[PDB]
Amino acid sequence: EIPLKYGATNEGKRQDPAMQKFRDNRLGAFIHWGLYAIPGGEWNGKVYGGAAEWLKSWAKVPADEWLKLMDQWNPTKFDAKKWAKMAKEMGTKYVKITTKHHEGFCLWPSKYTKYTVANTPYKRDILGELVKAYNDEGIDVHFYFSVMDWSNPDYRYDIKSKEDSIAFSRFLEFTDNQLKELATRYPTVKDFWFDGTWDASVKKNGWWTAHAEQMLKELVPGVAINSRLRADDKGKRHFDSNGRLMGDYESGYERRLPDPVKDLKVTQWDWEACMTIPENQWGYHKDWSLSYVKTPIEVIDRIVHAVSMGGNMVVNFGPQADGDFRPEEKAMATAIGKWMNRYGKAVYACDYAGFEKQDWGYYTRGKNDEVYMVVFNQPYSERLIVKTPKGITVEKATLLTTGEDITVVETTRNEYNVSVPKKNPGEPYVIQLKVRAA
Ligand SMILES: C[C@@H]1N[C@H](CNC(=O)c2cccc3c2C(=O)c2ccccc2-3)[C@@H](O)[C@H](O)[C@@H]1O
Ligand SMILES: N[C@@H](Cc1ccc(O)cc1)C(=O)O
Repeated sequence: EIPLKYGATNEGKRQDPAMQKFRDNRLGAFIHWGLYAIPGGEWNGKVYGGAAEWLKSWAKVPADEWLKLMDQWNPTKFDAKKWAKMAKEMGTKYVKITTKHHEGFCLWPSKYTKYTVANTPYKRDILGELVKAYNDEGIDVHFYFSVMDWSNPDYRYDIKSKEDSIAFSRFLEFTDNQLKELATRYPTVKDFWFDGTWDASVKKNGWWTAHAEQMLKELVPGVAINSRLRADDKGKRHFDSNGRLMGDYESGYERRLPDPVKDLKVTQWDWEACMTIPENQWGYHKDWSLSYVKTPIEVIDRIVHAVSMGGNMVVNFGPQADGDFRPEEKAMATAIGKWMNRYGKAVYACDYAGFEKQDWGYYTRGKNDEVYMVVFNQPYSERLIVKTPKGITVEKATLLTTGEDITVVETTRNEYNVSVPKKNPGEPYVIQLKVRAA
């Protein structure tokens, strides 16, 4: 056991009502919106294939010239109530919003920098408007915050000199200032999700990551903080030197997921995955034809996969520069919402079931020890194999959307065939199981 001043603060999972709400929510939306939405991946007549929110980097745009995009920031179609309605209809229980991305442009009118929505033609507090509108629909709001900031020259990727140390200290104070500000202006914030924390400068300043977490928890009672922020005394990131999760939940499953057989370790801690609809675009990119674009069922599969392994999933949207959503995103939100309305009982407030993974889909476990079978792959055999842990029996099976009774047949020791339904539900569907221990 290695002694640490700034290692993990939680032992096991938090179970206060704030964390249980964070967990029960399960399905989130991500909003990446900033100046990058104006060029939409194109600069000086070249369309760049990389992620649009990184266009400053791909097109090698100097800060002062990138930040002039502010003179074109005028999202006249923006209506926060309509954004919140689109979220509510999708079934999203929370939204994670880029308060500021790597570019450093702020969606709220910060007093600590001029690179904010206040100094645009639109002028309005986009963030405040969203927080209110989402909250009025019953949707929790989480703040994405990039520590790395391309707009502040005091930022340093590493500390290799007295000059570096002096500058980066000014940068941490500035960061501190923005964080206190966000927490005090928007006290309904439920989470801060730090990103752009990978540089050696943050690793050397692990003390600060611990301070930021503690500062925010005092200012916002119950607030969640992600593991990405954190490094310990030894410079060890995410999980401390004693193997313990730092922050409140693990956050490294970005555009990927743990394996349902090999990675059951993730069930021991809270965690949240995120994903894009195209292969790798968070902010608005004008041309989605340049990579593969996931269909709604492919996205739902990923959502259910996360919940089946005790994790949340956050699906990204990159709104247009005019304040509206592209057609592909509207279609996606609508399709997810249609599905969650019918089958969300197997997602919201659900968790890892402890059953061996089967080919037809995923198990999830409800608050009242219900076990849901979520079927993505329909067997031609008309039989869904269920292997139970030792000492566990299956008693009933019911179609979730029709109440229709479902045959259960014992096939061997600890194994059942659960019949499918008489009519193919025709999309991924859900069977609830009653189970009994010894
Ligand atoms: C949500 C997205 N986060 C990006 C930065 N993070 C990464 O690209 C990333 C991708 C996969 C895994 C990780 C990361 C990442 O930083 C990170 C830190 C610690 C553990 C795992 C990861 C940003 O660069 C993107 O613009 C977008 O905001
Ligand atoms: N573990 C529960 C039974 C159970 C097991 C797995 C489940 O997915 C649900 C319920 C008990 O001790 O009674």
